[PDB]
Amino acid sequence: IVEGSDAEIGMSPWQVMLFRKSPQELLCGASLISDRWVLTAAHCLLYPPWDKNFTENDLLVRIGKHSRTRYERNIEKISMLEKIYIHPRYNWRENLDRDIALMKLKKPVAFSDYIHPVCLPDRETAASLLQAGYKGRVTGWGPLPSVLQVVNLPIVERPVCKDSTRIRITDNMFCAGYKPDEGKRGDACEGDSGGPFVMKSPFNNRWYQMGIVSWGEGCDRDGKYGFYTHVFRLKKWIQKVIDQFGE
Amino acid sequence: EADCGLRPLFEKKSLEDKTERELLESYID
Ligand SMILES: *[C@@H]1O[C@H](CO)[C@@H](O)[C@H](O)[C@H]1NC(C)=O
Ligand SMILES: [Cl-]
Repeated sequence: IVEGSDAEIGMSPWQVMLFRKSPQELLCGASLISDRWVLTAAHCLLYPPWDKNFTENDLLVRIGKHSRTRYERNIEKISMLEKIYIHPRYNWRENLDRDIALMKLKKPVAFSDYIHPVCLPDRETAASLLQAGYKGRVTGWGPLPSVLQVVNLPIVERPVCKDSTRIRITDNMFCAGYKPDEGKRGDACEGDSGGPFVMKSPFNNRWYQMGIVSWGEGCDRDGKYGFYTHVFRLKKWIQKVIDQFGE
Repeated sequence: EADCGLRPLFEKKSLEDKTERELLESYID
């Protein structure tokens, strides 16, 4: 996160960090969607042109973290993974279409003040809230920044999104970020990849994950926007995996 | 599941975070 502010404790209790187990290394953000399931971007786990193809035993997650440079005893939770599931039509060759992956925890986690799942959108919530100008929130760590950072970013008009890149964009992506001369700045960056873009519903006041940080051009550069996996468009596969596996 | 998206330190205690109003203000314009 660039041009954000420190998160308050417990502000993003669905925030998950993905680590390579050996050797230790922060890879990506992710999100808690139940006691047993974590949502992330497929490119965090699989990207063949770079020979990237992590398996479950390569990885750990850390949940309930507020500070980056410390094991947070009594607050943080570390979990191993049973299985990774990548969208079968994830298009790593062209444009990262359907950049989505689920991770099944080895054991269910206990909820606390600091650990609590985010909601996934239904049709009505997606249609109401996914509109240009409407702001969501992304969380992650700062450049080179020991405390979790937060930034609020408005959803961008689709022709403006398309216009900003040579990449073929699909209905499975949206973009967010401030236009130049809006004054305000802010963006997701690199290590925030895989992390959640959340919105608070005005209908029931619950937080919904609408996006997954997917790709962009650099960091908080004028006229460029971060691109996000459209979680609702992919909910059928999410629900299928969670229903089929997860025993 | 049934209790998703409600933060124990915020919605569950009738407390606002420092910037959530800005999000909701953006929908009601
Ligand atoms: C990823 O790894 C599995 C082996 O666990 C392999 O079968 C699959 O072909 C690999 N995919 C790549 C490198 O694209
Ligand atoms: Cl799908």
